[PDB]
Amino acid sequence: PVLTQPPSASGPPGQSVSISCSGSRSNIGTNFVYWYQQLPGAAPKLLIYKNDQRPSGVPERFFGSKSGTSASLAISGLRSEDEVDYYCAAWDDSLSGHVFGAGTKVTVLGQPKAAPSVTLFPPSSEELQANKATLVCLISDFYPGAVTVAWKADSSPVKAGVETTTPSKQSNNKYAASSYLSLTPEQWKSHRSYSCQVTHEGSTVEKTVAPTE
Amino acid sequence: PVLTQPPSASGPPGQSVSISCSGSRSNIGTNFVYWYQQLPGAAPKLLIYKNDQRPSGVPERFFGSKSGTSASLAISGLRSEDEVDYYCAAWDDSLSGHVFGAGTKVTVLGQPKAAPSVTLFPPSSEELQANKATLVCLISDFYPGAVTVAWKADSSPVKAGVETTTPSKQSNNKYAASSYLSLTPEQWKSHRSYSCQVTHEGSTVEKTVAPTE
Amino acid sequence: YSVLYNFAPFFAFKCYGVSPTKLNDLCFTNVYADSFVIRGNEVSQIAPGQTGNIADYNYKLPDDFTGCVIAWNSNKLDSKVGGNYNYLYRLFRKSNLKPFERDISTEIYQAGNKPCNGVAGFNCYFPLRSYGFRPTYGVGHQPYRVVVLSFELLHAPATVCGPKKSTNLVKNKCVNFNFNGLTGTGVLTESNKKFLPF
Amino acid sequence: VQLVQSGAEVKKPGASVKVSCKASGYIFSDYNIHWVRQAPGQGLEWMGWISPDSDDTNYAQSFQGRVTMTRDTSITTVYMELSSLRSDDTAVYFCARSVGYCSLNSCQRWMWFDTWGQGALVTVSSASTKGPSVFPLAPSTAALGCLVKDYFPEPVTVSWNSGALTSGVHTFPAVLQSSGLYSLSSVVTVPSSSLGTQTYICNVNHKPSNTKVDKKVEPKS
Repeated sequence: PVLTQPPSASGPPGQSVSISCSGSRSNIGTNFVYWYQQLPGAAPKLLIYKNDQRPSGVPERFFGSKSGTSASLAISGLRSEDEVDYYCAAWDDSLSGHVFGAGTKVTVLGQPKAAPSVTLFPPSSEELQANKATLVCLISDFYPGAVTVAWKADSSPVKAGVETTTPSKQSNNKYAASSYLSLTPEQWKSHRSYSCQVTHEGSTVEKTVAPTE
Repeated sequence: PVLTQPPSASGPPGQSVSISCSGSRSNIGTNFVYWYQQLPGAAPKLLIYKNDQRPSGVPERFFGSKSGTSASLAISGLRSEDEVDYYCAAWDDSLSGHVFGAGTKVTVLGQPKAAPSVTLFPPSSEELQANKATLVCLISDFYPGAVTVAWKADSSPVKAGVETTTPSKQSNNKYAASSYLSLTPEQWKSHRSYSCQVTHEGSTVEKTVAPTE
Repeated sequence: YSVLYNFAPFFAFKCYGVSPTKLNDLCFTNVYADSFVIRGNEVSQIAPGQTGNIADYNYKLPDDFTGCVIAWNSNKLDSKVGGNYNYLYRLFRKSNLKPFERDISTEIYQAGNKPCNGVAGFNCYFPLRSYGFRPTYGVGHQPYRVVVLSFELLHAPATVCGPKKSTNLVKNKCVNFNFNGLTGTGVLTESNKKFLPF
Repeated sequence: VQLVQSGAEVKKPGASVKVSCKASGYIFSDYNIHWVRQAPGQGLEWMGWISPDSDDTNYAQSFQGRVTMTRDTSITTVYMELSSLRSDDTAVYFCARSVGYCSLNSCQRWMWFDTWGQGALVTVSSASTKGPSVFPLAPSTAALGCLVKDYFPEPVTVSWNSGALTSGVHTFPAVLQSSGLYSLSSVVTVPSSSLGTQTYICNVNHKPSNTKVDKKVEPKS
């Protein structure tokens, strides 16, 4: 069997939240449960061991315990400056090895939407000089994310390997995303109007840029 | 299927604890989970409903949530003046009804042992008047409980329907228990020495009372 | 046994049996050879008819023994500066432990009426607890490689016993000699016969 | 305790990669070392332990001959030889520090992972470090930028005005192309009064190819 764990969690700051890790008979209870936490862009670190002894290096803030099938990691309060996934680990006699949980996102609890701005970048003559043509459009200054970008030639959509990158977090409290599309120069000049659209869960703008200048 | 819960939980005061309720896909997540709590010697009362809004009549102290298969009821700290079981309830499409969890005991975290005292009460002539003979011995002034009382005639134990009552809580921070045994007057006078022993997890005393005065 | 007492000074060798030198004078056929590791604070209760922590949960002794224990200090092979959890002791058994028998189990012990089948309740405790061996610990918290030998009688004719102190050879002199269980008196002379090789 | 090492170099499927982290400040005769990788979007997996004292290392059920472990006592550093890398190997490598010691199969429940620091990264790759052949990108307030393509591996750094401009320079995430290429996008914001008058250049540095491409963006003609 494989240990499963909540994908995410919704807890407002200032109040305690807990994470549950459902298991099996031979994995939880008869074997100790360890909770791993990892910083983004850094190395992981153990949070609690043996479910009753706290490691040295952390103040008396967290709590972990096990109760039958599931093990509970009590998080007394939450700070908005630190959001860290928690891993669930145990041991099984039949598998004879370490098996790990999925991990859970923790988020704070609302802000109004912003006004997105999208730009279109047609290639220059140098890119067309090598018998190729690619198109890129970028969306920024939108909050929150979870946006989808699709291309449109104002008459019919084209699907020649359309891709969309995942949204990313910037340092000025905003999200950003980009889309790429590579074609042939023969089909590139077949249409004189190219654009891409964004889905801001209620806002949609079209960037009509002609491939002339 | 039947919803299951851990039989008891142990959380010291001063830090948050939570109770997990393992279930299934058709009972948890797609259906709301309700948490019932009942006072000893009184009526039950709902703690949280629909897993994200709180009832009116309770301060902002507790927390409840559901996450996939299991639901966690976060308890921000614990008071020693109130220890109340929590029930887990859900709804299932196959059985088309309400199914309830086992329930979980909550307790605070140690005190030193005490010196138990046991007494023996032989019956008078009025009880032997009724063509019957019963023997009772009582154990008190012991902390904690989980004691077992067995009869002994100082030569061989007797099993004629030996029963032992559960320990109870008194108002002076002490436990008490009692045992009963009913026999025939012919076998009652066959032995001139009766006693009962207690198991205080390390302490054992014998109350040798002759059936003469 | 000659090569026995060159394995560092021992810890305890009180015995209720025979001498090591008369083990060479009396030829045996069956001896038990089993060993285990216990913390040094829990070796003193290894005695016939003794009660202690490890007395009725891992290993027990009968009345008739015919042998004794061998123990010595082991702090350079099983002691680590970090942790050493390879060895563990069991102290939770439901009933009496019979003398000279082994038992291995992984099911969780229930101390009362609590139904446990893989869960660790407040009345159900795991019956296997590990040790910890560090150089920070003193003499009383160090592993001792306790090995015990028990001799058996009336199972077979004797087939195992040590050296018999073979000597040199003399010729052309009236001296006493003995052979392979064929004892006699005579003069040793080189032969010219042709023996079959059996 | 420290686990300072070097970053792992990209290796083709059907080849070998080496990841080793330095051990110092303690004797390497009591702590069994573990290897594990951080799989994105899911859990982690284990294959076995490494004992520097005796030849008693075992293997997991799903990892029979995938990993081969060799020991060394002079340098006190474990050595890696991975075979037949696949598409599921796209994860970072961290050497797990485990306290205590355990050999038999009923003593591993007591320990916990101690130290994590400065892990490496080993993932299979079809596309390989190739020299970039990037071309300037024409622009459309007004915005302009240059796009990088035909390069491997991630990442690359784009600097504008010889590093004198740092406001608005955000590295847009790339995408997993079918041919194995990537595309890092960096954009800057200029007023609309200057679009083809002031010269704007971007510098992209490529580490394993040791090439520096200085391209000047121009409007499309």
